Amino acid sequence: GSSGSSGRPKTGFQMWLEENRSNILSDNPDFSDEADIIKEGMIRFRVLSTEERKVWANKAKGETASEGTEAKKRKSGPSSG
Repeated sequence: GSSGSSGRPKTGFQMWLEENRSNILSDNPDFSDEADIIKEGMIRFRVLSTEERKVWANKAKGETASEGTEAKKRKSGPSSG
């Protein structure tokens, strides 16, 4: 029994959770394991603003973000082209 991810992309929760995790601890230092941090991140991520949700979900995607990707000669790479 092993759980994890194989070269899989990121989701809105992965971006926010990793961007809020630090904020979750600052308030509750008791959290010493990600398992406890996730259970909480979902509580705040599920109540996020109708915009924050769709947004964070679009950020993890990769496109329409601050940093973009460039492919010479419409070639293939680490980014779905």
